[PDB]
Amino acid sequence: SDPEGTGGFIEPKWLAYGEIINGRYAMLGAVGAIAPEILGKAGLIPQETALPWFRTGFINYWADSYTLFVFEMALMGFAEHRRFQDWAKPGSMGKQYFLGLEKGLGGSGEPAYPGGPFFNPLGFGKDEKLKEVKNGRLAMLAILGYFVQALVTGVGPYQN
Amino acid sequence: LVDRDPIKTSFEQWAKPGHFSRTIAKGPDTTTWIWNLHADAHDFDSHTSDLEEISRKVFSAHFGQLSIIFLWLSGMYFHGARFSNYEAWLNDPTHIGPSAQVVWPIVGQEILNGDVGGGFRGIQITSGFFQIWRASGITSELQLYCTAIGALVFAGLMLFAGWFHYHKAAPKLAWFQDVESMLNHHLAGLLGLGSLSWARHQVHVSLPINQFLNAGVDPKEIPLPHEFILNRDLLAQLYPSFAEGATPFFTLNWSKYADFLTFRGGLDPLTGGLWLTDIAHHHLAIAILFLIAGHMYRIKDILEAHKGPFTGQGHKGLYEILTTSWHAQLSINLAMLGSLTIVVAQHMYSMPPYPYLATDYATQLSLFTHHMWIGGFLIVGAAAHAAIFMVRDYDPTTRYNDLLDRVLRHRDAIISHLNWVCIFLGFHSFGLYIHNDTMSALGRPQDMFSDTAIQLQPVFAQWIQNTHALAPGTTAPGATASTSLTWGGGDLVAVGNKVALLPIPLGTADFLVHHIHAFTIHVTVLILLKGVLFARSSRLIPDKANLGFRFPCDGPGRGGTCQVSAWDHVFLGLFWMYNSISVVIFHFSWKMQSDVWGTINDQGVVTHITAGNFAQSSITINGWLRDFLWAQASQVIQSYGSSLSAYGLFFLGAHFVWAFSLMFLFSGRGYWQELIESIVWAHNKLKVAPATQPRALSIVQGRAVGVTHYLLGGIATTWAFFLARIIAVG
Amino acid sequence: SDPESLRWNVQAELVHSRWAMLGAAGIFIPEFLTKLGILNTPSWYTAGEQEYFTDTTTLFIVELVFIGWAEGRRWADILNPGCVNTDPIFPNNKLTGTDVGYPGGLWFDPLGWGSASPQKLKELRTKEIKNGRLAMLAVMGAWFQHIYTGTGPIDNLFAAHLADPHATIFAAFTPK
Amino acid sequence: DYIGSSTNLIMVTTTTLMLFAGRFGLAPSANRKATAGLKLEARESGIQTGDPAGFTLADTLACGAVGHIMGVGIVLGLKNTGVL
Ligand code: CLA
Ligand SMILES: CC(=CC=C/C(C)=C/C=C/C=C(C)/C=C/C=C(C)/C=C/C1=C(C)CCCC1(C)C)/C=C/C1=C(C)CCCC1(C)C
Ligand SMILES: CC(=CC=C/C(C)=C/C=C/C=C(C)/C=C/C=C(C)/C=C/C1=C(C)CCCC1(C)C)/C=C/C1=C(C)CCCC1(C)C
Ligand SMILES: CC(=CC=C/C(C)=C/C=C/C=C(C)\C=C\C=C(C)\C=C\C1=C(C)CCCC1(C)C)/C=C/C1=C(C)CCCC1(C)C
Ligand SMILES: CC1=C(C/C=C(\C)CCC[C@H](C)CCC[C@@H](C)CCCC(C)C)C(=O)c2ccccc2C1=O
Ligand SMILES: OC[C@H]1O[C@](CO)(O[C@H]2O[C@H](CO)[C@@H](O)[C@H](O)[C@H]2O)[C@@H](O)[C@@H]1O
Repeated sequence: SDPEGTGGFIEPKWLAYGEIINGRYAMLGAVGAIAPEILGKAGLIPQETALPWFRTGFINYWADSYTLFVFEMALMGFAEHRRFQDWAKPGSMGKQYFLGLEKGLGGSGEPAYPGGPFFNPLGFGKDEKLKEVKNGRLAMLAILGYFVQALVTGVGPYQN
Repeated sequence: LVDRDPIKTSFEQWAKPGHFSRTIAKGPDTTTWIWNLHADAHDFDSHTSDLEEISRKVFSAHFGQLSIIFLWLSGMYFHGARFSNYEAWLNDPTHIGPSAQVVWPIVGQEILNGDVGGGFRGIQITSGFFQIWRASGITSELQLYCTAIGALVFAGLMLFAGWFHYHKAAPKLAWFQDVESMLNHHLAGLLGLGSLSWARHQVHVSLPINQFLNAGVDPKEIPLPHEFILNRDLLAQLYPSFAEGATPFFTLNWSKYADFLTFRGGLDPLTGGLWLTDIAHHHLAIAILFLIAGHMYRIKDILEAHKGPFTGQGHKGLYEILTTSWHAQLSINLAMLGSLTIVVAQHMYSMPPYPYLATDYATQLSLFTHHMWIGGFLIVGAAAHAAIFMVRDYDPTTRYNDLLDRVLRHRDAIISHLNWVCIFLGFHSFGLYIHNDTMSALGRPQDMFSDTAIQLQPVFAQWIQNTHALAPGTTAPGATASTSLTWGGGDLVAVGNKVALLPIPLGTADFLVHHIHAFTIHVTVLILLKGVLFARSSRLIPDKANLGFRFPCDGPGRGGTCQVSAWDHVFLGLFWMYNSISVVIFHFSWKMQSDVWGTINDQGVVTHITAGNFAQSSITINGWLRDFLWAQASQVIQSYGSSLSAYGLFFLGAHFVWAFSLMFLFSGRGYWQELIESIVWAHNKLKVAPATQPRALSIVQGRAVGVTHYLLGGIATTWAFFLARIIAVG
Repeated sequence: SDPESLRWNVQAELVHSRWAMLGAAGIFIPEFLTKLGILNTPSWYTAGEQEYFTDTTTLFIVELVFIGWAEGRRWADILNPGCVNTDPIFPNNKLTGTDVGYPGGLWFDPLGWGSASPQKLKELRTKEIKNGRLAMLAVMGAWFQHIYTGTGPIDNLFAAHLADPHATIFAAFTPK
Repeated sequence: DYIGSSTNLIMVTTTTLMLFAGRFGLAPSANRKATAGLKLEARESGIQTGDPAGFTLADTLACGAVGHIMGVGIVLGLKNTGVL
């Protein structure tokens, strides 16, 4: 049958709750701070013809370049909509191998978190003494947002 | 209908004769219903007896206009791009004479394609892109080629919002049937946030990128595709980066400035398109309002309020049903939208807002008559649709005893006056001219009405024009010139190719056209006024809202009993307005060229396209084909074998099509029946006709194929007559 | 809410398919086959280098006298006898319909079990790779595109141009 | 900062007058026309105290109070007060 797409007060919000959750670790720059020593800046159009920003940043880059940028975001977007179909369910994913009884070996199950199950029961001594895990990382997202253009330039920190 | 209603078929209705009132298109065959179907296709007395949907259709099948205006414009930006002449023309204006369209040399074609400027074969333009396009804080041909697909973007999407309505299971009542906010929004931030947003991209980028164009260069020897960011360093030439001010207010010092704006009025010597150093300030100074303004409000309250003695008790209550009409809240609109378009048509020609207009003569009068026929074609409408109200829209009579029930109370009255108004005019408003003929052909000028024989004496001046160009000495601040250079007082020096605007003098031969307009504007309106007013009931027929606002004519009795109705008042009211506009046009160019347009050289001895021939000689209404129609038009009937030629070569058709209207306008109906059978007979002998009962035209269809033709005839006639006497000398 | 949307021949589109596609077989394996460096070389002197040309448009004539003949015979007795008038059985005919072809005439028929059944088993084979061939050739017919567009130098036509790195065309692989 | 810092404070002042001024002027609304200088509720004089605007307007005039002379014809005399 024809594919589905139910709107209803607030799908737009479940997938809109989700969009920012992904963007909260695609926040990247300060979540994984080792990520950019200077990688937040993409480094457009600075040909051995010419130039970057403008006075920039200039004492954008060496680089990790290239092409094959569309093929990625498309091809691995050709997976985002599969853990969205496959586990509609009727399970058989573990096609195993025709012969061989020696395949008890499992791996996990369906995972969310420390894995197959949680696992290794046995725990607490010290470590010690649903959306807040969402809310605070747009309070990390939209923050670099203005920090791209984060300048007064002609002048600077009035505050100071 | 009946078909499957239910619940029980996605299976769409493709196949089973008919739909549209109920002994419908009947099994039994006929033709009338094929003009039915297209006509009245949009309407509402059928589809359902229940509002609901309709507003759920009109907010959709609306949409596909924007999207369209949007597929359109694209093929115009594309067109105004790679079918170039814009690049070529801009380094080289005063010089060029622009194109966008070009044939392909199939059959006869090519004659139509005739050297236009930056070195190529094509057909010209009187549609002032290439001049909005001055704008381009950037320039580049492939660029417009982005603005272009940027267009097709808005479209497909601003056209899948129309899937994303009606066809999608729709909003409802409250959504519009709560009106409470609508203009709140609209005027505040778009009306505002455009004009506003337009400010930001109207000094940022445009001002500078023609601040130093108004001199020379060849583009990209100027205005990069990014260049205009943070770099507030070239914004250095065109005022401070605020230097020491912070977000206006006052603890500011000017020992030598006052931000961009520094208000102009007049006209760039080198590009008289009016100054831009202003154009930001005025759009800014708009938006604010809208920005403040769209912040009412929530409705009745304000109209539920001020009444009086004879005034409007029903003022109070002036329509619950103004959330429950459309046909009403469309007709109101058209009068404004419409009447608020031809107010363009002036402030344009006596105050150009684009670089290179006036000098560009033909590329802003086309305008001033295109814009001019909407500020009229939209007004008779703005009446029709009120008639459509006055007859039907509401369910019952819940609306009662008010401003209207009032106006109607008198009605053989408001239109009783207005009438005499017109014959007072007409006699003072046309036979006025006819004097002249009868007495200038008699010939005794002593006694004409000349700008010089009947007592008036070498001055017009002392009125209000002369207290306009001279007002920069009131509460007025100032700024060299006026507001509109065409005013009485001071100044001359305007432009170095040809001319632009200068005073524009008056008296008589300006006095009386100005009056024919009155009488023309008035008797137009009489017929629409009395038309929409007497919409539903009368003492020629009271049983007279009983079908719809059309209906052919009630019937041979009562004497006449034919025209009546109000489709038809909006049929003979078009008939006038075609004049209303068609003679106002006739006015402007005969002025604007008899005086104004003309030209400088040494000692700027001015040389109008015509040494004011107007003078003593429009006053004669023959002078109007001595000096007009037979004078100019000599360019239409010379126009063969050329490049424009498509005008002369239209000017025969369409000067034919009109003279085909009368046949549709002037004739019976069981006539072409009585005829259509003789035909139908000869048909049957060979065995070749009956199926789909061939039928003559639906009394009022017939009038539909009058009128519409009479106009698309009688009109493009001049659309040709014109473009052919501004292209080429003028 | 879902298109309405079609068919019915929904039954026939599928048999210029096995036409189009099986067919692309002919091009798919013979090309690449070609035979790299066979040993090598492609030289065809024979009827061809001296008798004043060989083909082109006597090419087609002879060439599709045959295709002529056979492509016709192909769909127009695929099957369908009954072969005229006059009320509906749909395809846009089956105005063969209820009669295959003949009431006890000849051996219209192939094969016992009063039908034409080329027996029951063989969904196998041609459901798979074959309406493959439909699919396959979609993408190495999308190679036809890649394989040559770019009109190897020898011509820029309508000069945008519009930038410049380096060339393109075919032989297998890719810089990447 | 700059003089614009004594103008940050100054922005604060325009903004403030207008808001402060504002609640009173919309407070006992549902009123429209009318007040005391017309039809029925007389206690006359002019009077005395009723605030928003007089007070704010008086303040804009004031703000030019202490920065006066210092910005103007810069410093003169030998201590205008006589005190050491
Ligand atoms: C905001 C405005 C706008 C809108 C949305 C509407 C909407 C409507 N009008 Mg309306 N109208 C308008 C402006 C508008 N009008 C104006 C300005 C006028 C004054 C002329 C009218 C005069 C008018 C009348 C008299 C009627 C309507 C009617 C209607 C309704 C019928 C619609 C229909 O079937 O299309 C009608 C369109 C066609 C059938 C297409 C034919 C168009 C022909 C004449 C071509 C025009 C010439 C052009 C040059 C030809 C193309 C080029 C060619 C040479 C290649 C509909 C609700 C009708 C009704 O009965 O109410 C329910 C009634 O007929 N209108
Ligand atoms: C300049 C260059 C380059 C390159 C390279 C390249 C470079 C290539 C390209 C390719 C391309 C592709 C593959 C595609 C693309 C597309 C695009 C880019 C687009 C974009 C856009 C925009 C911009 C916006 C809108 C959207 C779009 C998408 C349209 C070069 C340079 C140089 C120098 C210095 C010297 C010599 C050497 C070299 C080294 C050479
Ligand atoms: C979304 C937006 C926007 C905008 C802006 C806009 C939204 C603008 C607009 C404007 C509009 C305009 C500007 C209009 C125009 C019109 C036109 C141009 C038309 C014309 C014409 C006429 C005259 C009539 C008819 C015909 C034609 C059409 C031609 C934004 C938003 C936002 C947000 C939330 C976030 C943050 C940022 C912001 C920004 C704050
Ligand atoms: C004879 C004819 C034609 C004529 C024609 C004429 C003799 C005329 C016509 C006309 C048309 C028209 C005319 C249309 C149109 C149009 C247009 C496009 C318009 C536009 C415009 C506008 C926009 C608005 C207003 C203004 C104007 C008009 C400019 C034809 C005939 C024939 C024959 C033999 C047979 C077959 C068919 C044919 C081939 C067909
Ligand atoms: C001339 C005239 C006619 C006769 C006009 C007719 C019959 C015009 C209708 C002719 C149709 C449009 C011809 C349609 C035939 C073609 C569409 C069929 C072939 C399809 C094409 C491929 C040609 C009237 O019916 C009439 C009615 C009321 C008042 C005045 C008049 C009036 O003046
Ligand atoms: O093995 C990955 C590769 O990338 C490393 C991780 O190993 O880290 C940076 O270097 C790559 C280039 O290889 C960047 O694209 C990557 O995204 C960076 O984090 C580097 O050490 C390795 O070369």
